[PDB]
Amino acid sequence: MAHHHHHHMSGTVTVTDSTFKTDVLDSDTPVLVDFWADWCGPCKMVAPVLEEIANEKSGTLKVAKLDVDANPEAARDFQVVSIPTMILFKGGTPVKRIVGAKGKAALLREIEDAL
Repeated sequence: MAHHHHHHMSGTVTVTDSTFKTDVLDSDTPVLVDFWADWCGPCKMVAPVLEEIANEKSGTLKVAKLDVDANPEAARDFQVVSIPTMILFKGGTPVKRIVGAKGKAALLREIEDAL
C-alpha cells in the first residue's frame, strides 16, 4: 500500500470534483480554474497570454483546467456557453469569473475590472 506520491510536485494539474473540496476548499489560495476544450485549439492561443499573468502574479498559485468535451455537465452547471471560459476561485468559492480568448493584458483586466 503506497501512500506518498510524486504527482503533487507537478505544477499545472487538473483537480477532480471529489478532490476539489480536498484541494481547492482546503487550500486558502486563489484557484484559477479554466473550463475549455481538452487543451489543443484554444489552449494553444490562451497558453502564453495566461502564463504571463501567472508569471507576474506569483509562483505559488495553482492553475486547474478541465476538458469540456469530457465534462460537458460541469460546463452548464456553471453556466458555460463559450469554450474559452475561466473562473477565478478563492478558498473554494467563485469570487470572480472571466471568459474570452484575449491577450494577457485584456484577460488581466477582465479580472481586476470585475473585482
